[PDB]
Amino acid sequence: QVQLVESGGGLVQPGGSLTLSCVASESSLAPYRVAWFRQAPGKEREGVSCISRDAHPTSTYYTASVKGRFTMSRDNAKNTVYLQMNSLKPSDTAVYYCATDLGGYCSDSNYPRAWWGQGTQVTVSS
Amino acid sequence: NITNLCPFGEVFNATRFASVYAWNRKRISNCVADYSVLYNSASFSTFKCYGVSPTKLNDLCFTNVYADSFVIRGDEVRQIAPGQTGVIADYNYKLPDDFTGCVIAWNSNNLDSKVGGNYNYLYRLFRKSNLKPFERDISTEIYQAGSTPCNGVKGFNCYFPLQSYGFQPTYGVGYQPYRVVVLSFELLHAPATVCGPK
Amino acid sequence: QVQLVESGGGLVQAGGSLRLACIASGRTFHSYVMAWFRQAPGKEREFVAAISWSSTPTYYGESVKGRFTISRDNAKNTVYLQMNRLKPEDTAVYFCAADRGESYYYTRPTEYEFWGQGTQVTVSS
Ligand SMILES: *[C@@H]1O[C@H](CO)[C@@H](O)[C@H](O)[C@H]1NC(C)=O
Repeated sequence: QVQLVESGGGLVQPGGSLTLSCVASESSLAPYRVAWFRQAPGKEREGVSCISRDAHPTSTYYTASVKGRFTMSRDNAKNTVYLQMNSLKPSDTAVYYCATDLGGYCSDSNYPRAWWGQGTQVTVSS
Repeated sequence: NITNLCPFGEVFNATRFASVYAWNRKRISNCVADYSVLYNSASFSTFKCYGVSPTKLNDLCFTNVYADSFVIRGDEVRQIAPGQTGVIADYNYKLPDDFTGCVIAWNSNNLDSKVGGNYNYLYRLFRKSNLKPFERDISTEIYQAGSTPCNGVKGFNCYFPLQSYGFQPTYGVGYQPYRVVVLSFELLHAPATVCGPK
Repeated sequence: QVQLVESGGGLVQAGGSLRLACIASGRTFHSYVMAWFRQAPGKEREFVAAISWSSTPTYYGESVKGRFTISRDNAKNTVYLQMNRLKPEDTAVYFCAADRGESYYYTRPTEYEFWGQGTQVTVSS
């Protein structure tokens, strides 16, 4: 019954930045882990980043390809999580989805996968 | 004279340490506690005491002592302190807000990591509520993370509650295994049972 | 949690005295071990002094023993560093630090959770 709307996607040149927003409605995100995923057409869904209820760097996880470039964060007052994307590559092109579930904590291996937004397209090119 | 020395060797030098979710407790009582055995050690990553100075450990008496021990990863050792949150403090091992005692840790990468990963060490990733201080939960019930019932079986949004650290020797220092010893000191309305050397 | 605000630093002549103060705010002050560290250009944070909850024990870096005095006012949420007979070698950024725990390894920066921004002390000749 929590509902998620990703926004902020669009056309960006290689090396540029973008901030995705995942805004939740109907429930508070505050007690729960939230994750960013991405899917390019033909290739299956993969995790980008996961933030836990304590919003501590040690319980926040990133996939190998984005480590050092992307920053996930949450503002519980706005019921919103962000993906700050810097140094964007062509290989970052995809639809970006946020997801949550009833878990308090991310692991490197286990991200939330119960409730999903419709997603936002990110295109890195000319 | 009989000087029953508290068996700190059996705690610090144990060949096997517990998974944090199944954390081990050893009662220390009716014995002389000689901490001078630790003085010339330098590879402990942390050695902090709460309500007592490390400098006075051989000069104090307690009504009871517990030695709790387990393995976690390096960047979780900060959660073994009063007033912490995170997956370990919330779901695995909880110190009281007013903790009296000491927390000692050391990197155990050499003994506890394996090429391919050590899957013997587990922690609880999912729980419906936070542990009370010194509470232990060794239950293995499947956790409902979604809207659909699990019926005691793994599946979509239905997770085994314990997860492995998979410790590998080339893990970042923050993901390497650390052995932890927590010494709990009681000062109840009862005779002292543990004193430093005369 | 705890915020730390240093003051009382600045410019002083070789042989002179300063008194640093750090006000700790947001949690019961007598629950915290308070410390001073100092960092010279291109150097690591070096231990200066620490003081346990009750005001005892106190600890000092070998290079400031008999010259510097750490004290705390548990009613003012303040820790002090009295610095006498200052030398050029004492020039550095001085940091207030705090932790709920008292460390056996009290000289280790990694044993203190909370850190002020630091204040410059410059001892001219
Ligand atoms: C662990 O064993 C070593 C010798 O192997 C010993 O010197 C040390 O005191 C022991 N640790 C404790 C806490 O007794």
